[PDB]
Amino acid sequence: MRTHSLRYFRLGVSDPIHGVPEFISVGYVDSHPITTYDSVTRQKEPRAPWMAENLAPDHWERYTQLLRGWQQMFKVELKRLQRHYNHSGSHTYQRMIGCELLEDGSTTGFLQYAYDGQDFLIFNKDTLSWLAVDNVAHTIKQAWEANQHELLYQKNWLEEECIAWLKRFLEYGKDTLQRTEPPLVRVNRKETFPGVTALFCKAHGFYPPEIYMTWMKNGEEIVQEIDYGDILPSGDGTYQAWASIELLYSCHVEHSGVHMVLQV
Amino acid sequence: GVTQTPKFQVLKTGQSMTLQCAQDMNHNSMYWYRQDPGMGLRLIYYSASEGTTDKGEVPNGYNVSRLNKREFSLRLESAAPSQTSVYFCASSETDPNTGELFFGEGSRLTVLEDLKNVFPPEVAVFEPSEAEISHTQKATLVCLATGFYPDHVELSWWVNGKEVHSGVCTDPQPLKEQPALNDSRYALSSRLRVSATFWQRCQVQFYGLSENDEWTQDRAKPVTQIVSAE
Amino acid sequence: IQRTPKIQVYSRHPAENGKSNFLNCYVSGFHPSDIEVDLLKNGERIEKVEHSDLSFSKDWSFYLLYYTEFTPTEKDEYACRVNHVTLSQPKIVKWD
Amino acid sequence: QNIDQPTEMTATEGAIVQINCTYQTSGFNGLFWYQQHAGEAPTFLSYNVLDGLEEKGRFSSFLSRSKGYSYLLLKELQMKDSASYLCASIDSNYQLIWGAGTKLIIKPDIQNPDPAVYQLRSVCLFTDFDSQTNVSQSKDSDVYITDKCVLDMRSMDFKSNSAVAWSNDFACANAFNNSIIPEDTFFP
Ligand SMILES: *[C@H](C)/C=N/c1c(NC[C@H](O)[C@H](O)[C@H](O)CO)[nH]c(=O)[nH]c1=O
Repeated sequence: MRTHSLRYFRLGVSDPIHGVPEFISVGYVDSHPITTYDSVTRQKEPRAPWMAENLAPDHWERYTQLLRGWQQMFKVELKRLQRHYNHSGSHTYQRMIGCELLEDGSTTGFLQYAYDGQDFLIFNKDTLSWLAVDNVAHTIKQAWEANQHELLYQKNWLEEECIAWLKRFLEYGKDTLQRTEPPLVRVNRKETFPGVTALFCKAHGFYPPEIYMTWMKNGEEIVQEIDYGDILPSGDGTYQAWASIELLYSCHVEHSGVHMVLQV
Repeated sequence: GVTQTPKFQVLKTGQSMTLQCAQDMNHNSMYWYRQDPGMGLRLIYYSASEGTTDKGEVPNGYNVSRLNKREFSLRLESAAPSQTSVYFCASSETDPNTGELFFGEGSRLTVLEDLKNVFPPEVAVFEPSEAEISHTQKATLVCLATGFYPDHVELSWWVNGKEVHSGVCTDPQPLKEQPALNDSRYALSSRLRVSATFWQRCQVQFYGLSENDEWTQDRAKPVTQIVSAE
Repeated sequence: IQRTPKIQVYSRHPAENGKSNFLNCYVSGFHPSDIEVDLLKNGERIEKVEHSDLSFSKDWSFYLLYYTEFTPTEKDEYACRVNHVTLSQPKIVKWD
Repeated sequence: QNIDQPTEMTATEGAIVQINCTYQTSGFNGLFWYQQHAGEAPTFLSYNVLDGLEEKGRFSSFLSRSKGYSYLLLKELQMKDSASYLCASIDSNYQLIWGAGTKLIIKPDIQNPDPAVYQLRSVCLFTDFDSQTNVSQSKDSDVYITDKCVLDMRSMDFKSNSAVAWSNDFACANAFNNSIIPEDTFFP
């Protein structure tokens, strides 16, 4: 297998703008949304068909109750953060928990929090400590660190339970997450500004999104400014990317263990 | 911490019933359990945070209401003899709980077809044998609370207006006076041992009927009472 | 610290006038979550616009994908109108 | 799925007892141990999620996540340790699955046994026997026999075992005939 990941996000907004829910919590297996919950629906629903098919009502039933409580803790934890910072108006609270099951069988785990879209607390599962960015984060840190049971549980979840779910979902969504759709690469040459010749290496219709693209001169890497295009969703479950140079040259693409070379 | 009422209750099949639970600790999660002999606690209903409740393992015959952050009341709409159990109300800071789960004192609820077999106990005290006093130089008093139904009793030993515990032994379970019978009445023994020179009151608290319980029998209404022997 | 949305307007397949395609508008890198997105045809809002749910980035920002089925023509000018707390006036981004 | 622990365990006061608990669950988010005295509310003893042994005085909790098992170790046993011990595991859906409980029975160390059957005042008392002997129930439904009970006379630092037999034919000599009593049992 390639590198796969599980993640759950939480967003808490104080004093929202009529339409914006007070709380939203979304799960992903890689680039794919898998679960959704919000303060409006007050329910955990699937965001992938293979999630709906492989999880019984008892799973959605339980986690729905769990999320209502999580929603409540977020409201209180955000209010208290604002009280420390002496902040009025609308402010955001965020959380990200997750794990990666690496190509080589090795695993990683993350749990971090943010206030106003900026790093607030960052959990260290190796030292069982919280990394505080300021003195407000430091007060929450001292408090959180007092409950050794919760820290140990958080380590066990990230290290064991998380990877276990990720492995379940990978199987559930095997046909989607594990497939490989090779890229359609092309090179475009154009006399732009008088003299300047711009070469475009454009790739499309590939899955997974992770692609590597570079330009090389005579065989060696370009000691010139390569402009890179973002890996964007095509909207059909496939992705598109590019890389340009200002000019022999050859475009190099690696995607899903296959190397590609396009000379000019 | 967790205050749950009542400690005991006698119900007739089909009677409504409400068990109260309240917590001082500012906990968000509250739970209703039943403890039956031979099996692990069974969750009836739970409240993960104020503003939500959900079915447990055994929700049939029950409903709950998370009145506020502090109260979580259970309700038996039409009592059934299957509902004869010990109800435990519990609370914890949050759900999921990786901390201490706080339990209420418990509620012994007994459901019957009719109340015509509810009887308080007869309490009798047996003085130590002269043989034991001369052979061990110790004196064992014995107490028997017999013919009671349901098993809603609390035996205490009283030496000179003050309750005692040292030298005391009450059976942890009562014996069934008629083991073959479904509604067997109960018997419970206790022993208080003192020295021969110290020898030279048994109080049973029965939890039975209340004012609201209608009684249409010739014999005396088996209400909550203290039965003694000296 | 408020971050303004990065707007990218592109097609599903390499565009060709007269060939049926999909026009995508990928709004990303913004903070806070309150965004307003519409796909325009010669200035007018397209009603048949399917979009993604508000999605989450590891850097705490958010992203979305708004898309419509379209047939590019020489005559026709497509664009993507976005509004956010960072924007004083909605930003119209023309498709190249 | 299934949490299993022994129904009952018996050990002698002053000794050590290890109560085992195996969890056969779909996922694992922590294991608990609760103490429950006869007719009382359960109380938190420990919570274990990671591997290892944790001492809290005379009580210790151990967990092996690989082996899908944990134990409760009670050292220097006291009569007060006579309770039920409930273990409970958290599955991947965060739901507590409780075990049926282990009734711990502690046998007192009877330094001077003096078995005897005494007649009080329609009641027969079997007293001062060693924790080794066992009291069996009644044959005739007209006769009632209570199991062994342990009383501690804290002042005289003395513990003793007692069984009570009462009836409405019934004599003291015949009272405990359905039980294997010591050969040296005193009959006054
Ligand atoms: C369906 C399983 C949705 N879950 C969900 C979770 N689950 C992950 C984890 O159990 C949770 O974050 C705990 O609090 C970890 O200690 N997390 C989340 O934030 N949102 C969800 O929708």
